[PDB]
Amino acid sequence: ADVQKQIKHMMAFIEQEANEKAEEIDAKAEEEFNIEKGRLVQTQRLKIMEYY
Amino acid sequence: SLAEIVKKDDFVLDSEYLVTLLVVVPKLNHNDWIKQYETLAEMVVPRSSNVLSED
Amino acid sequence: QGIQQLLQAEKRAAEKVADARKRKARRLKQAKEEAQMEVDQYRREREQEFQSKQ
Repeated sequence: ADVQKQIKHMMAFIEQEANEKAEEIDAKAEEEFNIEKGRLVQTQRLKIMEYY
Repeated sequence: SLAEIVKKDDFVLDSEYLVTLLVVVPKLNHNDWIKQYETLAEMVVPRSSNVLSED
Repeated sequence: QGIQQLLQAEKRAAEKVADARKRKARRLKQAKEEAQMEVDQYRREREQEFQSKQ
């Protein structure tokens, strides 16, 4: 039973990397997606205030 | 050199998560290595022990 | 066997990388069109400034 025990832990290590390689790129870029959008609202705000 | 013992089925391609290493074990400690090849380190393949060429 | 099945089990994580690009290709654009439809508040500001000008 020791052969299939180590072969079952290999799928656990594939999903353990999936907890980091599918969530860190979706958290760092999405927090940068708000930081790029929040500065984008201030870009057209001074453009709409200068016409006003 | 391994210019004549090469084989495409003897190594694992797409090495992003795997690696194939050419290990040499003596004839007297072959049975001692067969019971220890999977327990040398963590996350070792326990069924990929295949003697390609022997001396 | 084991060698052929481990390449298909890596292929399940290969689509986890394409889904990581799918989560940053739409969210960069679905929020940017929300950052371009925010000018309706600015068109509301130009309409409100045309009231005080009147």
